[PDB]
Amino acid sequence: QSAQAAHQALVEQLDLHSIHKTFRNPNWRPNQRRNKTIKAILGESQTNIESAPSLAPMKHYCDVTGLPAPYLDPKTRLRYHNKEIFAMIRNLPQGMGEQFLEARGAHTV
Amino acid sequence: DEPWKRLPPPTVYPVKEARFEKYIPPQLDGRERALAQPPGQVAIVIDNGSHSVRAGWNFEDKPRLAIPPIMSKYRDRKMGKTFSFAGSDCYAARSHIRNAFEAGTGIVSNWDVMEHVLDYVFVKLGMNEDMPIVMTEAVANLPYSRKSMSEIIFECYGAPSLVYGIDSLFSFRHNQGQTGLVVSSSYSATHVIPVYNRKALLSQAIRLNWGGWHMAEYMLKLLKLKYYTGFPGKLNSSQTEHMVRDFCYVSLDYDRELAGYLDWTGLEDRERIVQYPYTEEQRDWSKSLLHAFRYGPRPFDPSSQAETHRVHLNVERIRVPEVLFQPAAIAGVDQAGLVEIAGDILCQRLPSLPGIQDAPDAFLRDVFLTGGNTLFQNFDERLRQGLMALLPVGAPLRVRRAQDAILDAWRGAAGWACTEEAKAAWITREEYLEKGGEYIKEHDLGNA
Amino acid sequence: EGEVTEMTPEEASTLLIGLKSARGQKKLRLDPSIYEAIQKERVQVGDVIYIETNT
Ligand SMILES: Nc1ncnc2c1ncn2[C@@H]1O[C@H](COP(=O)(O)OP(=O)(O)OP(=O)(O)O)[C@@H](O)[C@H]1O
Ligand SMILES: [Mg+2]
Repeated sequence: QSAQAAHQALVEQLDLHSIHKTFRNPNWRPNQRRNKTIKAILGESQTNIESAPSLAPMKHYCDVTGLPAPYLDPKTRLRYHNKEIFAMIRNLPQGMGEQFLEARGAHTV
Repeated sequence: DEPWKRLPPPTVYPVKEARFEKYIPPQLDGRERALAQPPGQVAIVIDNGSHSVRAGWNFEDKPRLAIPPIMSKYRDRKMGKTFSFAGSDCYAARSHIRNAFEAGTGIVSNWDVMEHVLDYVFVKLGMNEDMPIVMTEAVANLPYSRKSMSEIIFECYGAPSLVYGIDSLFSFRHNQGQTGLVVSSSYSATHVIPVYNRKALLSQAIRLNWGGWHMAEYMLKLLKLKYYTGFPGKLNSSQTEHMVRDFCYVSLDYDRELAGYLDWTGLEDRERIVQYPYTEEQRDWSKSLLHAFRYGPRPFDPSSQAETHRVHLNVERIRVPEVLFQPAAIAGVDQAGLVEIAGDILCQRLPSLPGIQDAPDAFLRDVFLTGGNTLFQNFDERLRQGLMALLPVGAPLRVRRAQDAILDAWRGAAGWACTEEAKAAWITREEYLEKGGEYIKEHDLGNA
Repeated sequence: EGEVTEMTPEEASTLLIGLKSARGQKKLRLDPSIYEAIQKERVQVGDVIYIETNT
């Protein structure tokens, strides 16, 4: 199929691997473990330490709709705007309450 | 009555994605003129952006290349051969993509991906056996990451000299920056850096861990929650990034604009509707706040394939930019907001410094906005109003846009690249062999 | 008229009161007796207060 042949032509035209990089030193080879994570790199250092929490009190927003929330649900710990959203919050499927806390970074773990 | 019957048919915008579009042959024209340019006055300029790697020749006004820092490599089972890609050639059709940076972080971490990106950069620049290299660097880049990047440049590519500088600060000097407060919001982070006598006070810089990547991720969560019952389209972070770019804006009065945002009157104008591609073969919805939130003023039926395949952004038009100003309240980032960060610098830190002269007033006369993630509407105006309330009355506060928010850091690095100031800061290969890649020349635009 | 940003004593009794509005801040050196007037009103940091500085 010409479209597939053209697609082959594109990837063959785009591929780097078929190209010899003459500027690349052929003798140099990396340490395979070099791809450390940022947590590991900091741990191996034991300035990229650069902010702190606010002391101003925090505004309250509805976990469902982001509108201002007067209310904090005791049961599910979601903040909610009104009786319509409280009703919906109490009828969420299993685990959806934690899914709303995850957007706030407040999930149970 | 049926007020929605009065409304026009909704205007709807197609989804957009990061996509392949055009090939780029090796630009050997550039190599030829680079050899013609005067001695000691050519360099390769690499803005090492987590959103886009920008590269080109110092003697030119634009990068010749702008490429996502991604690779794709796979063994094709049918052609029997390896394929390798770096950048938009990854179509971003197997999409086995890997990214050079750690997620949401301005620091390079996949060095094999980084080498593939640089190979692509040099091939497209036409390097065919070299010029010295100017590399932009994260504001407090980790020593190990500086070490690793140096090793690749000197030992794999053999380059004669390398210098690292900070994209925020190059942008400032390109815009006649002399003393000021540099406010950068990038893909990876938001920074506020005081700059004095053209020299940055990096000891007084602050990083907010929110940026244009985090906005795309956060917008994705909010959409997957809004339609938690099920959206048929394949929601991904790349689509929401274009939604944040196209539709979000900063509020000038968040908690009063927000409190009325879902009111039915005029929600037809406040909502914006994104269409995913589809195939076709006394108490009701008109009083439901959740209907207005999810579907706007129009009635909804799940029979219409088109209407089932569209998202309504609504409150997320303003809720997403406001994370910069209210990180803990909107997204739970336990960090001070942008106005409180910049205010604490001007109010507390700089007037405490010895020998600083007229702090804050000297800095306050040029608050400067850098980086693509500042390009939201009202971003400057919001920052001005916020700072104005923290400063003695009548203080000469100015907030200023960079002339370009994304290329301008490369343009600054390119102009600086071959100056005597830069060439004093260059590290040669032999200096690298003496000192190792962790050593760096202290200079006004670079890390300590 | 503004939100109280600071209430710092500066005398053995004279305060500095910081006042804030949406348009800027100002600091006022307080006569010891108007300070007591401010103290009989239950003013604290974060309160909004009105002051007639002449009367
Ligand atoms: N017009 C626009 N309005 C809002 N955001 C935009 C606009 N154009 C681009 N952006 C966003 O700005 C970001 C790109 O920023 P930029 O290219 O300056 O970052 P970078 O240099 O890659 O970042 P870093 O220094 O973190 O590596 C992306 O999140 C992109 O979606
Ligand atoms: Mg950048």
